[PDB]
Amino acid sequence: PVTLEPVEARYKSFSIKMLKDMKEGVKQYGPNSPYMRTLLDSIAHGHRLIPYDWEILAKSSLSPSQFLQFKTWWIDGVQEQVRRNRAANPPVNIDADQLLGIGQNWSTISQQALMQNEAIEQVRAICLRAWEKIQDPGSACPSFNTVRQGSKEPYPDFVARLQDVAQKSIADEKARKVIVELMAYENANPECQSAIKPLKGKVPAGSDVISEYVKACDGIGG
Amino acid sequence: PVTLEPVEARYKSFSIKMLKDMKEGVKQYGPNSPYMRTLLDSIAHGHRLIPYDWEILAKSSLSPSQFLQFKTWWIDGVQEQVRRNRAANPPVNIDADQLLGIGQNWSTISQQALMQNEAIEQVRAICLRAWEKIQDPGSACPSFNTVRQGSKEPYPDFVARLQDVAQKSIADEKARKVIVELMAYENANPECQSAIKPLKGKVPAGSDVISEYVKACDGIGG
Amino acid sequence: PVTLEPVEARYKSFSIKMLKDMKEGVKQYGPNSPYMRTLLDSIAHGHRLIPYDWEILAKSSLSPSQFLQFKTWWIDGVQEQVRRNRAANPPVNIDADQLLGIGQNWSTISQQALMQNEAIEQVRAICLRAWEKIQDPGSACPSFNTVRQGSKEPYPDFVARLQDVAQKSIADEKARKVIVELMAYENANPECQSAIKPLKGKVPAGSDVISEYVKACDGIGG
Amino acid sequence: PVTLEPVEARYKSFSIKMLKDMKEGVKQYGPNSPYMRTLLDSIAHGHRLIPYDWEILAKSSLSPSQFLQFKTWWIDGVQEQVRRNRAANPPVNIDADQLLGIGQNWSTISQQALMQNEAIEQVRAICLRAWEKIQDPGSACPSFNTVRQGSKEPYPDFVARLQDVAQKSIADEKARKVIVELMAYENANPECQSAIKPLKGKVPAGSDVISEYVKACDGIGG
Repeated sequence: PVTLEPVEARYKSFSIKMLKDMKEGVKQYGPNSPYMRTLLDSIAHGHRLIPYDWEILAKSSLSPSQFLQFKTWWIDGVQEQVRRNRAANPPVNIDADQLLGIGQNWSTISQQALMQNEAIEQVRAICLRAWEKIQDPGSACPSFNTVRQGSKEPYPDFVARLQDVAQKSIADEKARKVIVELMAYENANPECQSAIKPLKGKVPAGSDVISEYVKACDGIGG
Repeated sequence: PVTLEPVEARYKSFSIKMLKDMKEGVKQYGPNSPYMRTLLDSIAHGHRLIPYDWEILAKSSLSPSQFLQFKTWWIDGVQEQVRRNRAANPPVNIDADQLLGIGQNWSTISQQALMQNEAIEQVRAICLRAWEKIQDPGSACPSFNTVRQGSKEPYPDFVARLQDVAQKSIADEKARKVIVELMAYENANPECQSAIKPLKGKVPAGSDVISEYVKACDGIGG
Repeated sequence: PVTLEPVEARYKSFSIKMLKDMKEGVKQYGPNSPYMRTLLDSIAHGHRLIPYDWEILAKSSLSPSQFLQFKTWWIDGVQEQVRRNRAANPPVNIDADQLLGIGQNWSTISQQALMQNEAIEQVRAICLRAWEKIQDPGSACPSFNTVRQGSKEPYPDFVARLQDVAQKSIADEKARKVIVELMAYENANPECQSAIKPLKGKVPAGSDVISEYVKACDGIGG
Repeated sequence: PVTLEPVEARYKSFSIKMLKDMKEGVKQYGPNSPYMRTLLDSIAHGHRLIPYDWEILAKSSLSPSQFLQFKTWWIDGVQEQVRRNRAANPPVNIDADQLLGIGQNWSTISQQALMQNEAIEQVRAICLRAWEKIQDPGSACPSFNTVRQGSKEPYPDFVARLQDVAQKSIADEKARKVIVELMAYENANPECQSAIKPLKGKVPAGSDVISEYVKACDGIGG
């Protein structure tokens, strides 16, 4: 993080304790567990992070295979970023090397420290979305056709895998909501399909569609 | 239809020819063929139709089984109509019997003829949506899980079944668009899945996502 | 929690440490372990919790599947709450959105902070009962017929499963007590049934019925 | 079509009869039957067609799968059109949205009606070539290697499949003529190959190469 004064910026490492908490989490819970999403966001919003710090936090906390993915989507997400910065009126002078932290203009701590708040919030959204696609260690992201509720499997465990696949694959949240409610009924088992059909497209008041489908299958299982 | 003067309204049957054209179509093409959607809309927007006329056109033109479905969803769609008319400020005084054309206030030709333009446009949207769910004669509406591209089957024939299932099942058009683009890739065969993946989430300019996926699989088949 | 002054209310996050203790527990012991019932109650009674805080604590500490259940029974328990608030004389003006924390009147931190103590104690009893029905991760709640003492299984381990099933299923505690004492004798194995029958319906003094049945089978096992 | 006056342009729908004739044809004969090529050309050359009209005619007359192909090659053919308009001296100011009829400059009937004759003839050649690649409903376009004269099959039926495959695949007509005359001899059956060889590369006067090969095999068959 970059600390300030009151005009100068002083750069100080992360703590030995804080780097230890992040390692224990990703290692046990997972990188995209809801405990770590809350913990990561607590650091990103409560500190000023330059592109040099995002490398330090991620190399320590992640696996070697998981740092390859992170650096990939950080790259792939800056490319679609500049496509939107040049297509805007007025053009914004934020180029690829400033985001990624490479070249000679932006490849030191003293150089990156004097970054504007508007670029800081631009890298923060790319790096937080690059973390959302990091996979679990032996896994590969599955397709919607293969996420099917098996026999003798609880229902809320099935509709939580669906929301996982849709968070990596689909970028828009409003489009995410459309896909999950449909595949919840279609991909389910017969015993649940028995129970949902008298409720489809009808939610009484102050509730979601997903809560009403878990309530209906509540005892079915094995 | 209801013809007028210039203040009085005269009601005249459909023609012998026009009732013959509608019968030939539904019988050969289908009720929801794009030829009949255009032909039906040509009558509904170019004439004034009371609830008594929608019965005459549908009983003649459809099968006995298809008129049971039509009258069902016409009923089911008026119920969610009044739920929205009473929940509005100011309340609208359009009740169930005026839409369906029953009771004693609204069960004759002289009674229904003096309807306001605002109720006419309200029944038109319900009856045109009730026609959209009429099935093909030996068929039942399938689920999204079962619409899968078989081997030796062309690709645009597969993504046209998808848009059929999504027109009956899903009421919102913006939500329809989200479901089809996803299931197009997932439910496809391997040979197409080979071809689409280098194009997913990237469309160059002035095109749809669906046109770019049919172009890619263009020669695959059997 | 909502802290006060002496008339204003200041809202401050949970601690990084406290959110870590709750995660370790649910993850290892379980959400309804007696260690966590004591720990949760220590926070609920020793702080002021708005509906916004109950979301923060539960999303972090629970699984994605377990947060679907929690939000379901929180909804299902507010509906039977208003049924009792309107049926009372005088009517109480506590409606559904104030409990759940939705709408525009009650969907911010500054709005919810000015809640009365009587609504605070009403949401506390619903959210603490919604936590009591959260299942273990691969499990589904069983029926009383299936909770049967197997061969080579200790006796107090069997009558602890009974009290688990009766805590989720049955809402009244006085009715819970009637069901467990009966099914303890009926659902048991023969070797225990041998030992309990000379003691049924007779407890000497200052003891429970359950302690006298575990004492009797004390060495039986395998 | 766009009708005129003598400076203003009035836009009027197609007739109910004319839209009926096009539907009967494509449905029975096929979209690329020689009856429909003559009928379509009769409308395109004898009327003024804007991009809005080409959508109306094609959506009604074609299948849902066949309208996906049409819109694809209309798109793919405008892209190679602008590549030739910018590479020319002087550059022609005809851009992609004017041809396709999208954006806000060219997305209404009043906007498109004031188009110049030179753009009208440019869209006409792209849409007429997009219709030439529409496939038959269960079919996929085959490769030249697979078009082989079977046993017990007439000869002019075989060399008519060849001219079909070469019309979709190959864009240039002078190159089309070279491929068919060669593959006619090579891909044929032995009994015909017996008969053609004393005539190859020799045509007497005022005839084609193809007429002289059908004459030679005239009775062979089964």
